[PDB]
Amino acid sequence: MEKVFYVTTPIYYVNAEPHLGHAYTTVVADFLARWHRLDGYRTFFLTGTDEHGETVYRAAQAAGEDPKAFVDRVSGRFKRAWDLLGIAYDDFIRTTEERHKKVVQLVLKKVYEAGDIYYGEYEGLYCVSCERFYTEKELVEGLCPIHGRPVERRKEGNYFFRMEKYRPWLQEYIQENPDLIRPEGYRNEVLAMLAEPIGDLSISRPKSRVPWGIPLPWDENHVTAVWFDALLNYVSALDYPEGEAYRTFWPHAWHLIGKDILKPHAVFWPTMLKAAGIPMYRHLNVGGFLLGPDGRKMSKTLGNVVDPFALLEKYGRDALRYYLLREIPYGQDTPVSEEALRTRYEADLADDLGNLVQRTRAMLFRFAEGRIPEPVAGEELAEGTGLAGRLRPLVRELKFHVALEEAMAYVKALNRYINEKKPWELFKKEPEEARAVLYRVVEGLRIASILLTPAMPDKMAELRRALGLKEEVRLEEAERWGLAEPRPIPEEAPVLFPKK
Ligand SMILES: [Zn+2]
Repeated sequence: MEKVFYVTTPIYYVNAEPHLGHAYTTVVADFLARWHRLDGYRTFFLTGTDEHGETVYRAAQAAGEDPKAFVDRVSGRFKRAWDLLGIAYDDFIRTTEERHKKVVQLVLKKVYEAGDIYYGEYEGLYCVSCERFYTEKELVEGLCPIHGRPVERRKEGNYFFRMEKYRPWLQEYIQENPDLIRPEGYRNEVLAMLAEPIGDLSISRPKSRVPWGIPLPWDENHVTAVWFDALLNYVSALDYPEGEAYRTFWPHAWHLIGKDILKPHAVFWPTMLKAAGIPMYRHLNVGGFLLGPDGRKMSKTLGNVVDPFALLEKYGRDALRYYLLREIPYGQDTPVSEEALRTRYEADLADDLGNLVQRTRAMLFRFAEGRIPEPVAGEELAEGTGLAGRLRPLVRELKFHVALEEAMAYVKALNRYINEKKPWELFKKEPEEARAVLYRVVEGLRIASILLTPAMPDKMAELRRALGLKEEVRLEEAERWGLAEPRPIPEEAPVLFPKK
């Protein structure tokens, strides 16, 4: 009724091996979802896999497996990847699901009955071996990018969608809705796209050519083009028509994507929505490329590919998540490297945060009978309660890196305070004063740990446990001072961020 958050990631080609790009987009969507859940929002986080098309079908036959059984198996790679990365999604939609088929056909019908679909002839360069058309731009030296052999000009009957009909509306909508396309730079890129005619697009191909997919409701002899099929996942996962999920979350839809698929989301998708009579989404948030160490786009031929699972294996889920969120301004092409993750890990996590927790524990045993002291005013550290309010807008404006920098700045402030006040000296002439300074550091760690939870869920809970603090938290708790209770801390606690 009041606070609702809906975020989606693109559904990935089911047969593609999970890589850094997939990992990044999903981790960002997870941070957003986790953050809004923490801030009291009714949240829905969607992700999934695109499993239709002749390419996957071919792959299945190649492997000598039934197509459905094939996608059931390979989709597991993404599910395992998300499990490994600690992604807490609410739903994992697969385009083979029955509910997806029903929504796609129901939407196709509306658009059909609305007069935006006609039968025409598709002509162009064709590779009979790939059984698909190719634009000169797709050919590699005028040859099939797959078979590396010449292509021929063929014709094929296809049903088409009158997308151009909606260009005028779309151009005006984007012009009137300045914040629709998030990172500013991409809005201009899309406005440039909408400048020229966008024409009509093929929305189907004969089942004889593409046998894997959703049939058109008015012609079971044709299969819905994968582009159209995949995009509707955003509403089919909400059971669009009658689903209460659709009524609840669609009005707050936030789509996260890599710039690679900007056109389909900023141009195709909006016209489909308008044609079907579905409200526009609230925001399209465009991410940039994660470049290799050398600053160039990642590619095997360049040998600058960075494996996210190798990094996760070596440094751990939390270290990787924190690094991707802190080091990369969302939307800005940025180089990534193990060395950068390592430095970030050792500096920010092992030193700044981890060691502070460890020496706080030590000092609590030395000057506080191994427990949290009685609460006292925060004084110079009370400002920590203002961080949540400062970070909210940052997070919502996709400035995750700035949000994390400010949270860590407070952590550095806590370190600075101890070395400044020196409770080990105050204890000499006045222990009570030493216990007051200690309480302030513990309460500060509590607040900071809350703000960082969406980035490092497991490790922040472990930090909380290490200080005997309430483990499950709410962002609102980070806005009040004196909540840490004077209870005993665990006799022993493992090193929060161990050396790697
Ligand atoms: Zn080919």
